[PDB]
Amino acid sequence: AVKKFKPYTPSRRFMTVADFSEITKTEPEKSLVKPLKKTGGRNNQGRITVRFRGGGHKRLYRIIDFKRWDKVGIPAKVAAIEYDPNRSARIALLHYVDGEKRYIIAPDGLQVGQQVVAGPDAPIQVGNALPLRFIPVGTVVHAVELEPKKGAKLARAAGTSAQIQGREGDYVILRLPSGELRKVHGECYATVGAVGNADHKNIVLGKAGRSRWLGRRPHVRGAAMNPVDHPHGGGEGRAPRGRPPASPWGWQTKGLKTRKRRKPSSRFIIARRKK
Amino acid sequence: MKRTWQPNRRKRAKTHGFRARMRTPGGRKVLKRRRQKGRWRLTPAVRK
RNA sequence: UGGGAGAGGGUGGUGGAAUUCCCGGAGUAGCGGUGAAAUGCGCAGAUACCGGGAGGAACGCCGAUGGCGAAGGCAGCCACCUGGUCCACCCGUGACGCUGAGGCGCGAAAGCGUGGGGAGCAAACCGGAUUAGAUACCCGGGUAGUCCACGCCCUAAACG
RNA sequence: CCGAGGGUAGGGCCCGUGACUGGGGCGAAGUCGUAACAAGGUAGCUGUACCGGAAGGUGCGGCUGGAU
RNA sequence: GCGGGGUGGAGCAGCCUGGUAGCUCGUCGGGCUCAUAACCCGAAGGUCGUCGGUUCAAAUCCGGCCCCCGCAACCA
RNA sequence: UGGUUCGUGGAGCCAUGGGGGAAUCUGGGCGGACCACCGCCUAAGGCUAAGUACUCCGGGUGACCGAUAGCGCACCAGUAC
RNA sequence: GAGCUAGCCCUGGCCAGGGUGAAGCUGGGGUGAGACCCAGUGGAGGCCCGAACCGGUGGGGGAUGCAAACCCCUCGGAUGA
RNA sequence: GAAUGCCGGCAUGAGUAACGAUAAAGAGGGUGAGAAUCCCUCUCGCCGUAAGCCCAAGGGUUCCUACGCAAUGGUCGUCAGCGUAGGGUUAGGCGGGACCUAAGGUGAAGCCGAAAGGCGUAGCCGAAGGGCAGCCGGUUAAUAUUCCGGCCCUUCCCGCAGGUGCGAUGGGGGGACGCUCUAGGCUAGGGGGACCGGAGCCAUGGACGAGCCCGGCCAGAAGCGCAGGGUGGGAGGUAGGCAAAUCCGCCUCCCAACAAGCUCUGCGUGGUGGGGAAGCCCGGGUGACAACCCCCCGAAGCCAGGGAGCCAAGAAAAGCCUCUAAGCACAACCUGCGGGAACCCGUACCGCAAACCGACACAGGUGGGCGGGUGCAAGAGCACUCAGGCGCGCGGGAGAACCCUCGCCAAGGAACUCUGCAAGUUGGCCCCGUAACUUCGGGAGAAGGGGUGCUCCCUGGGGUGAUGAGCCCCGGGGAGCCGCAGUGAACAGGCUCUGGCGACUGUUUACCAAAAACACAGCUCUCUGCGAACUCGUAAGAGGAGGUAUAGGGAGCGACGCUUGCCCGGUGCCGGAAGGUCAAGGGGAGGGGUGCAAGCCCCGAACCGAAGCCCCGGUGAACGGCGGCCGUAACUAUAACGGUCCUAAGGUAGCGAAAUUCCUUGUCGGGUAAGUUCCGACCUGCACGAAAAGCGUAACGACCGGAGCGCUGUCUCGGCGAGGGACCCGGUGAAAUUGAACUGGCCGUGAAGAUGCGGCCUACCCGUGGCAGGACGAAAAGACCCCGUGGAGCUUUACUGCAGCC
RNA sequence: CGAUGUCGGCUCGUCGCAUCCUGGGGCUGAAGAAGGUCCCAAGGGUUGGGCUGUUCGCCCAUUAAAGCGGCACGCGAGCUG
Ligand SMILES: [K+]
Ligand SMILES: [Mg+2]
Ligand SMILES: [Mg+2]
Ligand SMILES: [Mg+2]
Ligand SMILES: [Mg+2]
Ligand SMILES: [Mg+2]
Ligand SMILES: [Mg+2]
Ligand SMILES: [Mg+2]
Ligand SMILES: [Mg+2]
Ligand SMILES: [Mg+2]
Ligand SMILES: [Mg+2]
Ligand SMILES: [Mg+2]
Ligand SMILES: [Mg+2]
Ligand SMILES: [Mg+2]
Ligand SMILES: [Mg+2]
Ligand SMILES: [Mg+2]
Ligand SMILES: [Mg+2]
Ligand SMILES: [Mg+2]
Ligand SMILES: [Mg+2]
Ligand SMILES: [Mg+2]
Ligand SMILES: [Mg+2]
Ligand SMILES: [Mg+2]
Ligand SMILES: [Mg+2]
Ligand SMILES: [Mg+2]
Ligand SMILES: [Mg+2]
Ligand SMILES: [Mg+2]
Ligand SMILES: [Mg+2]
Ligand SMILES: [Mg+2]
Ligand SMILES: [Mg+2]
Ligand SMILES: [Mg+2]
Ligand SMILES: [Mg+2]
Ligand SMILES: [Mg+2]
Ligand SMILES: [Mg+2]
Ligand SMILES: [Mg+2]
Ligand SMILES: [Mg+2]
Ligand SMILES: [Mg+2]
Ligand SMILES: [Mg+2]
Ligand SMILES: [Mg+2]
Ligand SMILES: [Mg+2]
Ligand SMILES: [Mg+2]
Ligand SMILES: [Mg+2]
Ligand SMILES: [Mg+2]
Ligand SMILES: [Mg+2]
Ligand SMILES: [Mg+2]
Ligand SMILES: [Mg+2]
Ligand SMILES: [Mg+2]
Ligand SMILES: [Mg+2]
Ligand SMILES: [Mg+2]
Ligand SMILES: [Mg+2]
Ligand SMILES: [Mg+2]
Ligand SMILES: [Mg+2]
Ligand SMILES: [Mg+2]
Ligand SMILES: [Mg+2]
Ligand SMILES: [Mg+2]
Ligand SMILES: [Mg+2]
Ligand SMILES: [Mg+2]
Ligand SMILES: [Mg+2]
Ligand SMILES: [Mg+2]
Ligand SMILES: [Mg+2]
Ligand SMILES: [Mg+2]
Ligand SMILES: [Mg+2]
Ligand SMILES: [Mg+2]
Ligand SMILES: [Mg+2]
Ligand SMILES: [Mg+2]
Ligand SMILES: [Mg+2]
Ligand SMILES: [Mg+2]
Ligand SMILES: [Mg+2]
Ligand SMILES: [Mg+2]
Ligand SMILES: [Mg+2]
Ligand SMILES: [Mg+2]
Ligand SMILES: [Mg+2]
Ligand SMILES: [Mg+2]
Ligand SMILES: [Mg+2]
Ligand SMILES: [Mg+2]
Ligand SMILES: [Mg+2]
Ligand SMILES: [Mg+2]
Ligand SMILES: [Mg+2]
Ligand SMILES: [Mg+2]
Ligand SMILES: [Mg+2]
Ligand SMILES: [Mg+2]
Ligand SMILES: [Mg+2]
Ligand SMILES: [Mg+2]
Ligand SMILES: [Mg+2]
Ligand SMILES: [Mg+2]
Ligand SMILES: [Mg+2]
Ligand SMILES: [Mg+2]
Ligand SMILES: [Mg+2]
Ligand SMILES: [Mg+2]
Ligand SMILES: [Mg+2]
Ligand SMILES: [Mg+2]
Ligand SMILES: [Mg+2]
Ligand SMILES: [Mg+2]
Ligand SMILES: [Mg+2]
Ligand SMILES: [Mg+2]
Ligand SMILES: [Mg+2]
Ligand SMILES: [Mg+2]
Ligand SMILES: [Mg+2]
Ligand SMILES: [Mg+2]
Ligand SMILES: [Mg+2]
Ligand SMILES: [Mg+2]
Ligand SMILES: [Mg+2]
Ligand SMILES: [Mg+2]
Ligand SMILES: [Mg+2]
Ligand SMILES: [Mg+2]
Ligand SMILES: [Mg+2]
Ligand SMILES: [Mg+2]
Ligand SMILES: [Mg+2]
Ligand SMILES: [Mg+2]
Ligand SMILES: [Mg+2]
Ligand SMILES: [Mg+2]
Ligand SMILES: [Mg+2]
Ligand SMILES: [Mg+2]
Ligand SMILES: [Mg+2]
Ligand SMILES: [Mg+2]
Ligand SMILES: [Mg+2]
Ligand SMILES: [Mg+2]
Ligand SMILES: [Mg+2]
Ligand SMILES: [Mg+2]
Ligand SMILES: [Mg+2]
Ligand SMILES: [Mg+2]
Ligand SMILES: [Mg+2]
Ligand SMILES: [Mg+2]
Ligand SMILES: [Mg+2]
Ligand SMILES: [Mg+2]
Ligand SMILES: [Mg+2]
Ligand SMILES: [Mg+2]
Ligand SMILES: [Mg+2]
Ligand SMILES: [Mg+2]
Ligand SMILES: [Mg+2]
Ligand SMILES: [Mg+2]
Ligand SMILES: [Mg+2]
Ligand SMILES: [Mg+2]
Ligand SMILES: [Mg+2]
Ligand SMILES: [Mg+2]
Ligand SMILES: [Mg+2]
Ligand SMILES: [Mg+2]
Ligand SMILES: [Mg+2]
Ligand SMILES: [Mg+2]
Ligand SMILES: [Mg+2]
Ligand SMILES: [Mg+2]
Ligand SMILES: [Mg+2]
Ligand SMILES: [Mg+2]
Ligand SMILES: [Mg+2]
Ligand SMILES: [Mg+2]
Ligand SMILES: [Mg+2]
Ligand SMILES: [Mg+2]
Ligand SMILES: [Mg+2]
Ligand SMILES: [Mg+2]
Ligand SMILES: [Mg+2]
Ligand SMILES: [Mg+2]
Ligand SMILES: [Mg+2]
Ligand SMILES: [Mg+2]
Ligand SMILES: [Mg+2]
Ligand SMILES: [Mg+2]
Ligand SMILES: [Mg+2]
Ligand SMILES: [Mg+2]
Ligand SMILES: [Mg+2]
Ligand SMILES: [Mg+2]
Ligand SMILES: [Mg+2]
Ligand SMILES: [Mg+2]
Ligand SMILES: [Mg+2]
Ligand SMILES: [Mg+2]
Ligand SMILES: [Mg+2]
Ligand SMILES: [Mg+2]
Ligand SMILES: [Mg+2]
Ligand SMILES: [Mg+2]
Ligand SMILES: [Mg+2]
Ligand SMILES: [Mg+2]
Ligand SMILES: [Mg+2]
Ligand SMILES: [Mg+2]
Ligand SMILES: [Mg+2]
Ligand SMILES: [Mg+2]
Ligand SMILES: [Mg+2]
Ligand SMILES: [Mg+2]
Ligand SMILES: [Mg+2]
Ligand SMILES: [Mg+2]
Ligand SMILES: [Mg+2]
Ligand SMILES: [Mg+2]
Ligand SMILES: [Mg+2]
Ligand SMILES: [Mg+2]
Ligand SMILES: [Mg+2]
Ligand SMILES: [Mg+2]
Ligand SMILES: [Mg+2]
Ligand SMILES: [Mg+2]
Ligand SMILES: [Mg+2]
Ligand SMILES: [Mg+2]
Ligand SMILES: [Mg+2]
Ligand SMILES: [Mg+2]
Ligand SMILES: [Mg+2]
Ligand SMILES: [Mg+2]
Ligand SMILES: [Mg+2]
Ligand SMILES: [Mg+2]
Ligand SMILES: [Mg+2]
Ligand SMILES: [Mg+2]
Ligand SMILES: [Mg+2]
Ligand SMILES: [Mg+2]
Ligand SMILES: [Mg+2]
Ligand SMILES: [Mg+2]
Ligand SMILES: [Mg+2]
Repeated sequence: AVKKFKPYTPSRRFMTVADFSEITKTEPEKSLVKPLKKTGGRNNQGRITVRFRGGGHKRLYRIIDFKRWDKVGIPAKVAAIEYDPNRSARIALLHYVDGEKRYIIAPDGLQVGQQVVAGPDAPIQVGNALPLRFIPVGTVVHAVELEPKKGAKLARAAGTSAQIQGREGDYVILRLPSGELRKVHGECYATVGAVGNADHKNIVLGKAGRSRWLGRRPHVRGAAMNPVDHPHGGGEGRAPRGRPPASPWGWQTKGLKTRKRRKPSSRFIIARRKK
Repeated sequence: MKRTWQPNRRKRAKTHGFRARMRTPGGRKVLKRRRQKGRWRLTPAVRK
C-alpha cells in the first residue's frame, strides 16, 4: 500500500512513502551497475537547458534489458525484486539457466521464484516477452518496442500498461498509457501484463526537501519575475497574466498544440489521446 | 570580509599560463601583442 | 444420517440484444421534437439503410398475485468459496431454554474522501416554448452523480 | 506540627446582562404568488442533494397514506 | 477642469442627415366573469429643460442660464 | 543577390547560390531592355619581370623639438608602480 | 574575466552536549478472528534547547573609521532544502 | 589669471585631530654618545576550544649569527620581520612524480562549421579520492620520520634451492563504498593512590606528619595471548560472462555449518633501545643506579570492509587474486634464502598572522588535527588555572564641560515616546502543576509555585573488582548549622490576552528593505507516442534521458477544511477535405516591338494554384467581463413584487469603513478617567468576491497592529560614582577647506535675507577651553522639475525588420 | 537647481499685542455675588494626561488661566526621523 506517518512534525503530517512490500534484495548486482553521470540539467556546452535540476541523491544506473529477444527460448528464474532509483517502476533480477544475469522492469503480480521466458513460443503469462503478433487480442501488455529490435519504449512507468485492440496487416493496434491509438509493428516485442508498483502515484512527497532529494530544485513562477526574464514578469504588486499565458521563451502554454504535423509517424496514429 | 584575490598557484598557471594562452587564437594574440610591446613577462609569474 | 427448493451472500470469468460514438459504402432534402411549435442537427452531405470497430451500463422472453433473506435488499450465463432454511428416519445429548438495558455487527437512495471508469440517463446549469410572470411542468443540450475498488456517512413512508 | 482566615495564580459550574444577530409564537379585514385538499389542473408524501423572491422545483431511491 | 443627458404619467426611439414625434407599459371607455386579475375591442395624453439666434420652417442646427447623472484633479 | 556611377530603374555588362541546359567557327560572347543591319571580340586551363606600396633596419638632410618639448623611454622603460 | 560572487559537477570533511519520545518489536488485556487499549522496549524528525560553524533581527558606537560595511549588547538556523 | 584645466612646488587649517581594541603596569641591574621603549631579575596583569601546539593554502629567505641605526617602525630605539655580510633546508620508507582512475579537459577513428573553429568513442591528461614500504630517541646557532643510534620494512636486478602448465593492456573475483543509530574488546587521554623514587621544607599561632612539593613512562620485529575483520568444502553438467578457460555464473549431489579451520588486521607482552621531575649550582650540570607499580574514568579514535534500522538507494580505475590466448615449456612464474641496485622534486622560516587576502606591522577574512585540570546537571558552554604565549610599538600628569562604555538611586512606576525604543524583569537543574482551542502531534518551558548551601547519622541500587575491600556512577530517609542572600561568582527565557498577513522548516535586495515578498509540499489547466515536446548551438552534437504519459516540459494557484457561480459577442487557443479572398508557378483569349521574311523579343484576361485571414463551431483553474432609470406593503421607513432601457452576461456563496472606505475620527458596542489606534457589530462595498482564488483554520513567525500583569532612569527629574577620551607637559604630526581680508550690532538700501553700501550705535591689542545662531558654512557641476528634435531599460493589437515556425 | 535639507516633535529661547490670566479702568438690561462689552497694560504667568506622525482638534482631570501670532510654517555643522 502506502505507509503514512503520525504528524509528529509539520511535514510528517502528510508525507507518504512506498511500502516496499515486494522488495526482496536490498543491494544491486555489482556486474550490472554502472555510474550515473549527473547533468545538473546542463548540456555539453555547460549550459542549463533544463531548468531547476540538481542536488539530488547519488545514484548507480542498473542496466536494464529492454531487448529480451537476445535470449529466445532460454528461460529465466525470478531471483529477486529490487529498488531502482532511475525509474518509477521496480526491477526484477533474473538468473537465466544460461547462468547469465539481467534486469527487467518488474510487472504487477510477478512473484519471486517464478520462471519467465521470451519468444514466439512463449506462454501468455505475466513476465513473458513475445513479439506483439503472437499475443491474444485484448490482453494487457507493457515494455513495448516501438520499432522491431529497436528497444522497449512504451509502458515502462509504474502501474502502466498498453492493451492490444486488434490487428491490421503487419501492424497491430495498441492503446497506449496516454489513451492514444497507435499502429505498432507486429514483430515488435512486448512483455505481457502491466508494470508493478501501481500505488506509486498515490505518494505524497510531504515537504520541499523530499523534492530536493529527487534532484528537483525549486521552480520559480514567471509571474514572480521581471519583464527581462519572462512574459509574466513585472507589474506593480500582484498582476494577472495580461497576455495569453506563456513560457519564458514566449510561446503559448495553454492549449497550443506543438507536435510536428508532417511527422512520418502521423500515418500510424489512429486516435489522439484521451483526457 | 573575504576579498576578491585568493592566490592559488594552480589556478593562476591554468588561467593565464603560457600553455593556456597558446591554445586559443585570442591567447596567442595576447602573446604576440605583449611580445611586440616588449614586455619582460608575457605571462604572470607563478611558482608551479 | 440421508434428501430438496431458492434473484440469500462473496470472488473470478463469459454471452447476446439495444443506445451512443468512430471508420467505410450507398444514398438526398430534410431529420428531430411537441398540444401545436421553437431551440437543435443537416448540401461542410444529416435523418433513414448496409458493413466494420470501440466502450459503458442494464439483463428482454422465462417472470408469477412466484422465490430467498433478520432487515436493508437480491434477477443473463458459468465455476468456486459461503449463510440461512424445510422435509424424512426417530439415532445421539438431557432444560443446555426464551427475552434482551449496554456493546457489537448489518444497514435503500443521496452524499463524502482517494483513485479508476463515463455509453445511456441526468440535480446544477444554458438555450427554446408556454405564461401576466414560469428561477417550473414540455422540448434541444448539459456537469456532478449513476458504474468499479477501498474507506466514510448510518438516514427513510428502513411499512405489515 | 496543625490551624479560622487573609493573600497570590490558574481552573469548573450556575446566574444576570450585551452593540448585534438567528429563527419562533401571537396579532378582524396588509404585499406577492397559489404549494397542498377533487387526477387540486405536473398524483402525493418522503430521506437526501442541489437550486430558486416565496410557497416550491428538480434529480436519486423508496412508500401508497395514489391512481379510477 | 473634460463628458453624456433633459421629449404624453413611467422607461426608452426620433437629433447624426431640418419639414414627417414613435415603441413597451400605464390611464380611460366597452367587452368576458358571480366577481377580480389575466385577455379581447377602441380611445385620450408630449407640444420636445427654458431663453435667444439660423432658417420659408427647429424636438433636430448653433449660443447663454438652470438643472441631472458621469470622468478627472498628477510631480512636488 | 553581388560588383560598377547605376538604390528596380528603360538595367544591359562582369561575377554566381538555385532550376533548366546547348553548340565547335555556317561556332559563340559583346557594342546599355529588345529586333534587324554594321562592326568589335574568341568564355568556361595556367604563368609572366619593370614602372607601384610600405619603413623593423642603415644613412643623408631640416626657416623640426631642445628635458612639462621631442618617441611612452636623452637616464638600467615598456621598467617601477 | 566565475582566484569575488551565483548555480551545477566531482572528490573529501565538519556539526559539543542536553531534551522530546513516531513507526516497529515484545508482553499483557481484548475478540470468532480483528481493529484496538495498556506497559516495556525502541530511537524516528527540513522535532525542541544550545556551543562550534552558517547567519545578520533590534539598539548603540563608528562616520578624514580599527574597517570603501567594522565593533559591542541582543537576536535567527544549528541532521538539514 | 581664471577652463571644479594639466604637471610640479609650497602654503592654510595647526603645533590642532590622531598615534589602531581599556589585558596594565612597577622597580632593580646591565649595555651604551644617548634608554619609559634593547638585554637580565624580581613583583603585578592578560589568553589557555587560545591569544598555546602541529598541518595544508598562500608568502618566498622573512630563518640563524655577526656587525650597524640614514630611511622603514604611527614615539624612542642601542631593538627589528629594517641595512650589510656569512651561514642554514640532507629521505628507497614523509609529500608529489617515474601508479590508478573522478568531474572536467584533451582526443587516432568519426562528425560539423565562411576562416579562426565546434563536437567526439577508444585512449591519454587530470586528486586533498584508491594504491603504497618508519617507529622511538639523541644531535645543530639554524635541518631532521631526512644526519646519527637502536629495532623494522618495500620495490627492482642477478644468483641458488624447492614448487607449478607457465604465460595478458583479454575473462572473472576483489577493489567497491549511503544516512542515522549502535555492540564487544582495546588504545589515545585523564583522575587517584597509605605504593615507589626525589633535592629540599617546618615559616607567623599550629603540624616530623600515612604532612608538604615533585615524578612514577616511551618505542619495540618473531613468538605467544586477548579482541575483532574477511572466507564455506568436494563432485557432475554447463548452451552464459563477444576467442579460450580447470576461473566466475547457473542447475544437481555429498558433506558441514553464529563452531572450527584458513588467512588479515588491532591491542597486549615482547630480545632491545631510549627517555627521566621538582629544587639550586653556572641551554647545561645535579637529583639519579631516578622510580618506573596499583586502582578508577574512558573516547567521536582502533579492531572496521563490525551490527541494526531506514529510504532519498548511496564513484571509478589500478595495485592484488584467479582463468586461460597467442606463445613457450634450456623458457616462464610461485615460494624461501642471498648478494647487489633504488632516480627527480619539496623540506629554512610565518602560517587565525607584523611574514597569507585586505594600499598599512590594518579591532576585518582564512581549511584540517591536538586542545590539560577543577568546579557549575551535561558540554568544545562558563569562571579560574597548567604547558605554553602574551600586556596589543608614544608616554607622563590632571580628576572641568561634554561623549562613549559601565555601576547605583529616595517616592512614583510607561506618566517617556511614533513604539516600553533602549534598559529592567525572567533566567540552570529538580519537584508539583498547567487553560481556550486542536489537524489529537500539539498548545507546554503555557501559566503558577516550591526546592537549591554546609555538618553529622541511617540506608537503598549499578559499573569495576570476585560474589568482597578499595575506587567510581545513580539515589532515598532522619537530625542539625550559618548568612541579607546557598544554580551565594561567571554562563542560561519576562509573561499573558486579542487581531492582520503568510500554513509550516526554509529563501531574498554582497554593502540602507529579511518582509506580508520568492520558495515550498499540494491543486488544476496545457503540451509531448519518443529521433518526444521543450532548451542550447549556423551546424555537428548535447541536455531532456541512458527517461517513456503513475513520465518529461510550460503555466497559474500555494499545507489543510468547506468551496470556486453567470457571460464564448471581442482576443487567444482547439476543431472544421465546404465557400470567399489569396503568392510564386501553371495556363496564354488577346494585344505590342523589330524583321523581306522564316524568326527573335515583350506585355498579357479567363481558368486551375498553399498556408494565412475571412467564415461555421467548441473553449474560463484560457485574455477578460460580471447594469441603469421608475414605481410598489391597512402609520411612517423600506421594498419580497412590478414597469421599462440596455447587455455577451449583469457579482452567486462567503466576506466587507477591510494591507481595500473617498466623504471619515461613518454609526453603535467593548476596553480607558479619557481611545483619529484596537477588537466586536451594522452595510449606499468612492473602488471585496471566488486558483492574479474566496471564507476559515491548529501549529509556526527576530514580520505588523491593540491590551494587560511583572519590572524598570523611558519619564516626573535629575543626582553621584567608575574607567577610556576631552584638558596640561615631553615625542610624532594629518585632513577636507581656502579669491584676497585690516572679517562687529541695529534700522535701512541693494539682484528681493549685507562683516564689506548709507546712517546710527558699539568696540583697547592677542589668545585658550567651550556652544553652534550666521558666514545663503563644507561636501556632491540638484537624484525633484523642466529643457535637449541627448541616452538607455522595459512594454504593446506604434513602425520596419530579424530569428523561429507554417 | 557647479544644492537656500523640506512636516511634526524635542531642546533652547526671544519678540509683537489684535490681552488667555493676574493689575487698572469706563458703560451696562451693574441690587450683591457672578457675568457681558469696551478702554489701559506685554511685568510675570499660561498644567498633567487619553487618541492620531500629526500642526490643528476632540476628550479626561484640574486651573487665576489653560492667549493668538513672528523669528527661513524660529531652531536637523543641536538631537529625533
Ligand atoms: K517626483
Ligand atoms: Mg503522513
Ligand atoms: Mg514495492
Ligand atoms: Mg565494475
Ligand atoms: Mg566539453
Ligand atoms: Mg567555454
Ligand atoms: Mg526547461
Ligand atoms: Mg537546471
Ligand atoms: Mg523502482
Ligand atoms: Mg534523487
Ligand atoms: Mg514557484
Ligand atoms: Mg519582482
Ligand atoms: Mg539577463
Ligand atoms: Mg517579455
Ligand atoms: Mg504581466
Ligand atoms: Mg521592481
Ligand atoms: Mg508583479
Ligand atoms: Mg494592483
Ligand atoms: Mg488572471
Ligand atoms: Mg515553439
Ligand atoms: Mg495522443
Ligand atoms: Mg557576512
Ligand atoms: Mg566565511
Ligand atoms: Mg595550487
Ligand atoms: Mg585550482
Ligand atoms: Mg595553462
Ligand atoms: Mg630583461
Ligand atoms: Mg598572459
Ligand atoms: Mg457541395
Ligand atoms: Mg440418557
Ligand atoms: Mg447506509
Ligand atoms: Mg451528506
Ligand atoms: Mg467533501
Ligand atoms: Mg439528454
Ligand atoms: Mg487576617
Ligand atoms: Mg406538487
Ligand atoms: Mg395547486
Ligand atoms: Mg398536483
Ligand atoms: Mg399547476
Ligand atoms: Mg428575485
Ligand atoms: Mg430546475
Ligand atoms: Mg387519495
Ligand atoms: Mg441619433
Ligand atoms: Mg430628420
Ligand atoms: Mg418639426
Ligand atoms: Mg350569489
Ligand atoms: Mg528609390
Ligand atoms: Mg531608379
Ligand atoms: Mg544593372
Ligand atoms: Mg552562333
Ligand atoms: Mg558572357
Ligand atoms: Mg563592347
Ligand atoms: Mg544599343
Ligand atoms: Mg569588344
Ligand atoms: Mg575558346
Ligand atoms: Mg611589379
Ligand atoms: Mg629652439
Ligand atoms: Mg631645464
Ligand atoms: Mg627610443
Ligand atoms: Mg567558483
Ligand atoms: Mg532523536
Ligand atoms: Mg531541527
Ligand atoms: Mg571541531
Ligand atoms: Mg536592545
Ligand atoms: Mg560606511
Ligand atoms: Mg561586531
Ligand atoms: Mg536552536
Ligand atoms: Mg581672461
Ligand atoms: Mg578642486
Ligand atoms: Mg590654473
Ligand atoms: Mg603662508
Ligand atoms: Mg597645544
Ligand atoms: Mg581648533
Ligand atoms: Mg590627543
Ligand atoms: Mg596601537
Ligand atoms: Mg582610534
Ligand atoms: Mg582584569
Ligand atoms: Mg651604541
Ligand atoms: Mg610601550
Ligand atoms: Mg581549558
Ligand atoms: Mg607580501
Ligand atoms: Mg632608524
Ligand atoms: Mg618610520
Ligand atoms: Mg624612529
Ligand atoms: Mg632513510
Ligand atoms: Mg625507469
Ligand atoms: Mg591515467
Ligand atoms: Mg576539444
Ligand atoms: Mg595521474
Ligand atoms: Mg593521489
Ligand atoms: Mg571513497
Ligand atoms: Mg609514499
Ligand atoms: Mg616501524
Ligand atoms: Mg629451479
Ligand atoms: Mg602456483
Ligand atoms: Mg596459468
Ligand atoms: Mg558499487
Ligand atoms: Mg535517513
Ligand atoms: Mg563500547
Ligand atoms: Mg600505544
Ligand atoms: Mg578524570
Ligand atoms: Mg599520580
Ligand atoms: Mg610557629
Ligand atoms: Mg562453457
Ligand atoms: Mg567462452
Ligand atoms: Mg568442469
Ligand atoms: Mg635530566
Ligand atoms: Mg649520572
Ligand atoms: Mg556494515
Ligand atoms: Mg571509468
Ligand atoms: Mg600454438
Ligand atoms: Mg626449450
Ligand atoms: Mg628517471
Ligand atoms: Mg625540514
Ligand atoms: Mg586553526
Ligand atoms: Mg607574526
Ligand atoms: Mg585590491
Ligand atoms: Mg602594532
Ligand atoms: Mg589583523
Ligand atoms: Mg597586511
Ligand atoms: Mg578533550
Ligand atoms: Mg553546566
Ligand atoms: Mg585637567
Ligand atoms: Mg528609582
Ligand atoms: Mg506598573
Ligand atoms: Mg507597580
Ligand atoms: Mg506624550
Ligand atoms: Mg506598539
Ligand atoms: Mg526591547
Ligand atoms: Mg541567570
Ligand atoms: Mg489535546
Ligand atoms: Mg515554570
Ligand atoms: Mg558555607
Ligand atoms: Mg532561552
Ligand atoms: Mg485592522
Ligand atoms: Mg513564512
Ligand atoms: Mg492555511
Ligand atoms: Mg506556504
Ligand atoms: Mg540590502
Ligand atoms: Mg554594494
Ligand atoms: Mg546593493
Ligand atoms: Mg543595516
Ligand atoms: Mg526572518
Ligand atoms: Mg536588515
Ligand atoms: Mg511565495
Ligand atoms: Mg491545495
Ligand atoms: Mg535557441
Ligand atoms: Mg536553433
Ligand atoms: Mg542519456
Ligand atoms: Mg501567489
Ligand atoms: Mg475546521
Ligand atoms: Mg467570452
Ligand atoms: Mg471566444
Ligand atoms: Mg465564439
Ligand atoms: Mg487555403
Ligand atoms: Mg472563475
Ligand atoms: Mg408605502
Ligand atoms: Mg462590485
Ligand atoms: Mg450566479
Ligand atoms: Mg462596511
Ligand atoms: Mg472605525
Ligand atoms: Mg476598495
Ligand atoms: Mg477615513
Ligand atoms: Mg470616533
Ligand atoms: Mg466604552
Ligand atoms: Mg499610540
Ligand atoms: Mg471592525
Ligand atoms: Mg452605509
Ligand atoms: Mg481569478
Ligand atoms: Mg489562522
Ligand atoms: Mg519573521
Ligand atoms: Mg540617564
Ligand atoms: Mg572618569
Ligand atoms: Mg615620526
Ligand atoms: Mg548696537
Ligand atoms: Mg539687510
Ligand atoms: Mg557708495
Ligand atoms: Mg557706515
Ligand atoms: Mg555656527
Ligand atoms: Mg561635468
Ligand atoms: Mg545642473
Ligand atoms: Mg537615485
Ligand atoms: Mg548629481
Ligand atoms: Mg521645473
Ligand atoms: Mg521632436
Ligand atoms: Mg530642438
Ligand atoms: Mg534649487
Ligand atoms: Mg552649501
Ligand atoms: Mg481684547
Ligand atoms: Mg459685580
Ligand atoms: Mg441680579
Ligand atoms: Mg505681559
Ligand atoms: Mg496631537
Ligand atoms: Mg485633526
Ligand atoms: Mg476669575
Ligand atoms: Mg507658510
Ligand atoms: Mg521651519
Ligand atoms: Mg526637523
Ligand atoms: Mg547651517
